[PDB]
Amino acid sequence: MREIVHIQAGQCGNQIGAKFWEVISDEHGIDPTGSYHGDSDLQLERINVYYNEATGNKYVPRAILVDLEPGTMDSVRSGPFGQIFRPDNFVFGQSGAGNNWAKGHYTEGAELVDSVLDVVRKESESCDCLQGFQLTHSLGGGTGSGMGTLLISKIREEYPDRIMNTFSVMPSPKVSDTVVEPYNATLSVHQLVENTDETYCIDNEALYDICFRTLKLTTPTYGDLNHLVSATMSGVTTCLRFPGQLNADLRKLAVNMVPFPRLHFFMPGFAPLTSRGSLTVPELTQQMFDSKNMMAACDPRHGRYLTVAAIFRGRMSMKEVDEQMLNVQNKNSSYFVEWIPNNVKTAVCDIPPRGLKMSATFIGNSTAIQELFKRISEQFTAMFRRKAFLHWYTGEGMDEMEFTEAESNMNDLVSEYQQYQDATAD
Amino acid sequence: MRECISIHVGQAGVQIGNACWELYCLEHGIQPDGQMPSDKTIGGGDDSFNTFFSETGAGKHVPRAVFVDLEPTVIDEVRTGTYRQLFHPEQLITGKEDAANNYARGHYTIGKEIIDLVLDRIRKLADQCTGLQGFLVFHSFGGGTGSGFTSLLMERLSVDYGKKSKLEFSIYPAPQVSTAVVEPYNSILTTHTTLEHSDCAFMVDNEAIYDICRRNLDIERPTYTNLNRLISQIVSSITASLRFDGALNVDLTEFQTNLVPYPRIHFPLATYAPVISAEKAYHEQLSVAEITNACFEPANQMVKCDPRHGKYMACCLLYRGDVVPKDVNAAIATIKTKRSIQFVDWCPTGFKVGINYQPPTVVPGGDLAKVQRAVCMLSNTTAIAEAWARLDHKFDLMYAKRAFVHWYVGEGMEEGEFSEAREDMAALEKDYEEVGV
Amino acid sequence: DLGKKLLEAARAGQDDEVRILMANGADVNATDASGLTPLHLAATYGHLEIVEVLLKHGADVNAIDIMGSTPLHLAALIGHLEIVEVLLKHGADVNAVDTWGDTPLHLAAIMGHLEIVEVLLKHGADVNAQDKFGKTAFDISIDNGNEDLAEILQK
Ligand SMILES: Nc1nc2c(ncn2[C@@H]2O[C@H](COP(=O)(O)OP(=O)(O)OP(=O)(O)O)[C@@H](O)[C@H]2O)c(=O)[nH]1
Ligand SMILES: Nc1nc2c(ncn2[C@@H]2O[C@H](COP(=O)(O)OP(=O)(O)O)[C@@H](O)[C@H]2O)c(=O)[nH]1
Ligand SMILES: COc1ccc(/N=N/c2cc(OC)c(OC)c(OC)c2)cc1O
Ligand SMILES: [Ca+2]
Ligand SMILES: [Mg+2]
Repeated sequence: MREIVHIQAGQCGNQIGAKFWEVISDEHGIDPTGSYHGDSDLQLERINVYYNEATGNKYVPRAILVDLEPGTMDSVRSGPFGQIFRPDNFVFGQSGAGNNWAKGHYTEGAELVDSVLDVVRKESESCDCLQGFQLTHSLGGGTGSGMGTLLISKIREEYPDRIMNTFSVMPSPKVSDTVVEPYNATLSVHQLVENTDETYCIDNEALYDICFRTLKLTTPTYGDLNHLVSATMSGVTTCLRFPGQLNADLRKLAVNMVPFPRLHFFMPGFAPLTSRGSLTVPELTQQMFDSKNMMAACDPRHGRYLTVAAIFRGRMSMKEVDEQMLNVQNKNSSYFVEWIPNNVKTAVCDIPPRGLKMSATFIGNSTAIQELFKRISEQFTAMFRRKAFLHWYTGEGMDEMEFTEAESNMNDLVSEYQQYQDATAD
Repeated sequence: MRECISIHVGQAGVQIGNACWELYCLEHGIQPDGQMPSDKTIGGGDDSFNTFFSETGAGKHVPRAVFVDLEPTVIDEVRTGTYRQLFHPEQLITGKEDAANNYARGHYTIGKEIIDLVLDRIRKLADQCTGLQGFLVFHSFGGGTGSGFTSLLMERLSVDYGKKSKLEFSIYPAPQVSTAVVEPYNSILTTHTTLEHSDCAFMVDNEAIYDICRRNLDIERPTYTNLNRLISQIVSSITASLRFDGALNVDLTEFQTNLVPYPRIHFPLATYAPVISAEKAYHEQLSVAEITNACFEPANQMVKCDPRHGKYMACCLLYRGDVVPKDVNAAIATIKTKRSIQFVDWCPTGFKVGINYQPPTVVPGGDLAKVQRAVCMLSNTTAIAEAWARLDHKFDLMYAKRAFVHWYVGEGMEEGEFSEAREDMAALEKDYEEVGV
Repeated sequence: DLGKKLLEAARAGQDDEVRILMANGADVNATDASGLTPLHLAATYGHLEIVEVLLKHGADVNAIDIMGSTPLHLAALIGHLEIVEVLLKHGADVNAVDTWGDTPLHLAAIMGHLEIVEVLLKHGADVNAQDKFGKTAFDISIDNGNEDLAEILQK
């Protein structure tokens, strides 16, 4: 358990993936060339989890970039860190998908899944002890959603014992008012319930409400949204990139956070809420369990917590964190399931993120996440009842029975969250 | 002289075993390179410390210990630690992927591709012995390796060493220093499968050691270092009879004879006193009567339970230091009648006493202060059924909804084993009730 | 049949082909297998030019399909703001109810078309209109916690 292969698919995948490689490379002290310019150690003890050694004091990210649109090929290179990626990992097709989930999963995407799987091979053989895979993408589009889920199922066939972890971006009309996104998202959630071990549900709906209402951003841009995304991805992977004990196993995370195989959709949170260019222990533990700090548009006070994981970063008293965490579980004792004893894990890390002396990263498996799936299932039903734009998908091989099966599975997923939300122990 | 082989499984077994062997060398006067200057016989001997230490031709004293873990992170610290020269290099066996806190991975899948190698290395240590009497197995309850792999190893040793004894030092899970939510599961699974292959098991409640560090040692946030240092102090008091001269528990069979009245109820309760912080070097010296009184206080026990709830079946007192046998009998006679010490109807109602006149050894860097006399009480009481009741409750809270179960079934294990293990624990609690608790 | 070619012409947005067919007597109010008129498709696919020309040539602005969908239902669902105002200007029923009990205000609120929601309210959209599950447009904003949508419905 050590190496991790990162894959970013589509425009949103490469957009939020690039910001991930720019923030963590600064923490470990990595320049765009790949050299180590850090003044303190511990930045290279777990560096090989996300990087390799390319000879010459060089560290290259274990990243693979894929998008049907060749425009993203130039967008990544033009970035500040768009030169540390390897030219052998860029995989880009001819034409885009046009928000068609069928073009990513059955036609255009299938005509490129073998090109990506070949570079995942030479990357897997470079790993001494691979522990899993990582994928960033959105569910509203056609490439990152249609081809992303297909690539997940293909890598799983060749690596059945490896962990599949994804950072999925939920669609929202407040950021993108495209009416075919509820189609592609529903068809993707149907795939993520089966072929993934843990999915970080990042909701553009929640990201817009944080920038517009809490950060006073009248017209939030994708850079404003991705600032919160890059801050969350760095925190949820803190125990993977720095010592701080607690090992660094994706499977140990899944065993303790996923009580039922279909309920592997996590709700992330971050505190404090900072802007792009712009506390104490009782404050960090307070905002973490606040609905305004959740990266998914759900109120955790509407459901019950099955499992919870919190990561604190910076110099702080481990004794005081134990007091506040054990106390929050009492003021909100009715919001944790009683049939899972000791269902809250606390972790502290020495190195805080840049520009902040202290931080906190919340990872929750709450039943309140059904409010997110209820939102998309309603938009899916409103469009599917009128058969609107359904010929965009039936003309690419896919047929009508998959839309109903995808709809029947998400309502079953909501039924399972409500089932375990009302369960008592007695 | 009958050799004993120690086996350290998993992270908790390796780190505790590493602290026990450091303390063993300080008690026996053995240097980190294995040199024992006080050993007049070079190349061998019939001494009582040879049960734990073999001797090479160059006077090197190598422990009869095996370190096993499915991942190399913990054992690599032993290969680079202070005693990197002490242990046999081929007796530090490491895997590639750990059991991921899953009993099924440690027992059925991941643990099965190294069990044959561990047995061959254990065979090599047994071929050097002239009168092997048994094994000492250190492991945790909650870990995937400490529960899954240990239950597999104990099964194998019963077939390859059917006439030898097997003692356990188990780490009982505590919510303060727990690493997994499924640790109640793993603890029940390994207990059921090992209950038949274990002659005697000393459970170490991590919450007991945690509270002792906070109260007596003034350690605000006890770490694994603070816990294992106190645990190694108590483990040495238990195995001192095997390593030195004496007349109480001189071999592994006597442990089973004096402490285990019936095969299934082989979980003695250990109590240790006194525990004084190293910040007080001029503390008052507790008498024999005051340290013997402390053994009957539930705050000094290694497993959280109330012995006044249950009844005793056996009691052994192991003293260390300046202790006159006249004062023990006097201390016994008072703490025999001034307390509510109830023995069962079918026992001699007696206290076995063994005295070692060398004071306890403290390690440089530890939290304990030097004492002129200490005592470790080994008692088998039905009150220890409280530990099984607490563990079976958390097991039942999760298994009623089948939470986290799919992780175990997906690794070669069948869901029917969950029921068989819980049914066996219900019979164990009933075994303590048929005696009185 | 020129009506079938008129259905396909309004779908793809061919302004020239719609005029040639109407000049030869094509059925402007023709329907497909599910009852969709050329005005339904032009409003569905956002062809504002065809929508206006059809309305100038006897197209029923309130025609329903087999599922009771009016051209305003589809324009509000897909989110064509310019088409919605033109339909309302030609006598479209802002409170038309389809077979599922939904109104044009329901579909615009569900899909998050806040601009259309504001336009429909100023033309007399019934905020008390319940669907086949008792839900109104305001109930939809509260069930999913749409604060931007809830404030609009409290004008
Ligand atoms: N007293 C003490 N307990 C420990 C120590 N290390 C781990 N534990 C306990 O062991 C339990 C988990 O078992 P581990 O030994 O860590 O896991 P493992 O045996 O290596 O098996 P894996 O799951 O494969 O890692 C936890 O409840 C810890 O409290 C230690 O150094 N001292
Ligand atoms: N948070 C966030 N969301 C994005 C970003 N870029 C695109 N999206 C979302 O992704 C959806 C479009 O899918 P996209 O990934 O661009 O299509 P693809 O190129 O086929 O993968 C839209 O609903 C956007 O809201 C980004 O940089 N950040
Ligand atoms: C309900 O109880 C528990 C919940 C979560 C627990 N551990 N969680 C982690 C989290 C991690 O990163 C976020 C890890 O880093 C990747 C991680 O590596 C081992 C573990 C532990 C629990 O006992
Ligand atoms: Ca000798
Ligand atoms: Mg381990």
